[PDB]
Amino acid sequence: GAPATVTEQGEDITSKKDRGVLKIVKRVGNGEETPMIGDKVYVHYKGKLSNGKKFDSSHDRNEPFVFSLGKGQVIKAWDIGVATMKKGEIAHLLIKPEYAYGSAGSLPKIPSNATLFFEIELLDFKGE
Ligand SMILES: C=C[C@H]1CN(Cc2ccccn2)C(=O)[C@@H]2CCC[C@H]1N2[S@](=N)(=O)c1cc(Cl)cc(Cl)c1
Repeated sequence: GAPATVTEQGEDITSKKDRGVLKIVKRVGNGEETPMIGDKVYVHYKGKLSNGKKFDSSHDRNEPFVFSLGKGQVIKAWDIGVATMKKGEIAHLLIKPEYAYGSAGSLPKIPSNATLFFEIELLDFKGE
């Protein structure tokens, strides 16, 4: 399925090239510009654990998730990954725990040492 495919066919987007965050572009977005640090980013997403459970979805809430890029309001992989996306892009990310919730996990949804899968759509980015 999609998690296996990004695991086996994704590209390393980390600065360290430690394969901690792999990406596949599913739908090419608009032009060349990606958001900058401090932008208010609006995304839709779905997240799955390695046991197949969908642990979250903005679609299911009928509202986008909004955060300020690059300010550590989200897991490291999101700040890294969303920063690579164009407006309108849909991407898959496969994230090792060192770029997500590590040995702690995040109670109750995320276990310790969890590799995470996301599908993310960048809706809009604005501001700083
Ligand atoms: C809508 C909540 C976000 C939570 N965070 C930041 C955060 C804030 C507080 C505690 C744990 N993580 C995040 O960094 C990431 C990435 C952006 C979407 C989503 N999460 S998430 N991984 O989907 C998620 C989803 C759910 Cl239902 C619970 C948790 Cl603990 C984490």
